[PDB]
Amino acid sequence: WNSGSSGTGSTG
Amino acid sequence: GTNVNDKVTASNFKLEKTTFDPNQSGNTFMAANFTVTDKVKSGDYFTAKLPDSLTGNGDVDYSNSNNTMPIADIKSTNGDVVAKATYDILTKTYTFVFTDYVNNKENINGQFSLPLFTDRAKAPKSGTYDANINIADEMFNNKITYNYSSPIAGIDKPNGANISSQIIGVDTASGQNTYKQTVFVNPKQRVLGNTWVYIKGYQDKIEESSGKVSATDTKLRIFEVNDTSKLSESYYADPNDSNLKEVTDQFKNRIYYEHPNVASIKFGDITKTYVVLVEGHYDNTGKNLKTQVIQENVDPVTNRDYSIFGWNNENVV
Repeated sequence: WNSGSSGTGSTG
Repeated sequence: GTNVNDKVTASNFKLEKTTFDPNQSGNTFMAANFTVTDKVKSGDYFTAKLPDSLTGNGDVDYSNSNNTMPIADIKSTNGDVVAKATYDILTKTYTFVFTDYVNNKENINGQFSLPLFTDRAKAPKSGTYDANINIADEMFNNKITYNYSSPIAGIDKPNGANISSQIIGVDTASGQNTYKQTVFVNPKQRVLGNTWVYIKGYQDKIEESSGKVSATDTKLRIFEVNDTSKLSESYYADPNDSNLKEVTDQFKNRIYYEHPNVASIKFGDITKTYVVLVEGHYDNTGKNLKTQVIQENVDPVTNRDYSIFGWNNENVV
């Protein structure tokens, strides 16, 4: 129920 | 105004970081000085053009803002604004439009600093790519290495639950509050029985996520994967890819919204890897968008050896 992955982007 | 790349020269170009993991929020920055070598007028512009391997927006989606990303004003060395900036998603090009600032001056110097991210579609596998950047019609060459955390994850058993996902698009600008998320179901391609997949708009606590999963907030498309070795590590997945066979219609009655903020999908007995493309929404609380996908199943032969696996995602809203 709990390994992980994250994203990243820009808001300018 | 006129394109004045031939009158703008960029110098001491820097990439902050040339190796990173876009599946753990890895990203980089480019920085540069520039000087205008001839008289330019208000409304004239120069550009920066990114290569295949990079994007200026990353996991922030601007498709609901004319596919144009707003960029912070470009400053002169003296602190005043020298140019307005925008980034075009289709052409992967920044356009810097000089303001009235330039009308009364010579020897114009400025500088900019800009975050850079992978292009999950064009750099879909872990490895090293060219990352040559064109600023004002000049090349600044680089290599970039992406070590994507592998989407292939689960219980370390031949019959174990296994699944992962990644949020690859969050609309933070338009007010519509949409998001795109790729879920790989059974990326190990094991033989599984009575398989259930849950897509949650939260993790542990429902009130700590802006996620909003429901029959009206969420659209799902489900694909049977043919050749699993062609799947991305970036989590990019083109629904029109011929390596995918859409089976959404066959799932019209295998998808249930029985619990708050959860989509439940009845996969059943499976022997294939599936791609679930999610189009979601998030609320206006300002909370992070946290999600969790869960797969549970049994051994298809004995209906015993039950296992469950879960995967967290988190992007800021």
